[PDB]
Amino acid sequence: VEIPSSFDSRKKWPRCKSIATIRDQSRCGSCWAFGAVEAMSDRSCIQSGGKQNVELSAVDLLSCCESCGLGCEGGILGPAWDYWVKEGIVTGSSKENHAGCEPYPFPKCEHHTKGKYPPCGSKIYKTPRCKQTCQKKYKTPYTQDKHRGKSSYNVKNDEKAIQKEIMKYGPVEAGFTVYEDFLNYKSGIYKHITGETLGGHAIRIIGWGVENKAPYWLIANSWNEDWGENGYFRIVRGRDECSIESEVTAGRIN
Ligand SMILES: *[C@H](CS(=O)(=O)NOCc1ccccc1)[C@H](CCc1ccccc1)NC(=O)[C@H](Cc1ccccc1)NC(=O)N1CCN(C)CC1
Repeated sequence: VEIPSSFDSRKKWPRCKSIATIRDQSRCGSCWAFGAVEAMSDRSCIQSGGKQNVELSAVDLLSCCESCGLGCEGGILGPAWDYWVKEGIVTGSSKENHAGCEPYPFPKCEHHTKGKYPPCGSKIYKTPRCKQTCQKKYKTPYTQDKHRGKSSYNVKNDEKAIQKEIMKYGPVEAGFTVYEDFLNYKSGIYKHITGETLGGHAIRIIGWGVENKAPYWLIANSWNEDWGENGYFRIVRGRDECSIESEVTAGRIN
């Protein structure tokens, strides 16, 4: 199939509201779990033809996966997708929406940026306990509410492979290196110019494009809609910028 110069998963599958959803990790290094459950929500809607249109629970994955790392202190992308395949993940919304089996326990906050929510600040919440019980008003049994993948995999470190993967099966999760200057992103096509290495971040790549011939990936962040470009950012595409093409992970429901 031919690779178009631009592609946006929202435009290909507008019936799948999750693709346009911007989540908030709050004061927790749960990015690894957010990029996973977000892409899994998108893919479940895409690949099921809408029979599974759910918002999967970040807290179920964050709190219960034992092979996924350190919870709010950082996690591992491959095992997150394997957990979805082997154990499954229940439904759950933001704290503010208080919907689904296991809604997120932590409130929206601003991630080194201006807006109406309280600043996230420096403190990191303790990883929630693995409870495996739905909220009181949610009447579907926890075990019955589990949504499972069929397979998971790493995507090849190759721009065209990543493009084809997205177009065919939907958004992917990806890891990239956070340098200091990323925390001051407001708009544009990000690349590392200044600042030392801080750590890594895990996000959802939903498409790609070009601006004045400069290629980029279109990424949904998990720092709420006030951050960046309405919750999204763009980053240089095709030069493994901040290792953005090096840790791409996804999976399928069928
Ligand atoms: C999610 C990133 S974030 O919380 O939104 N913060 O943005 C990056 C940042 C900024 C300042 C300092 C450090 C990082 C989390 C943050 C985890 C964390 C780091 C430092 C202090 C508290 C919490 N990042 C991860 O979960 C990353 C994901 C990733 C994997 C591979 C390649 C790129 C990204 N993974 C980790 O941080 N892990 C991996 C597993 N080990 C066992 C723990 C650390």
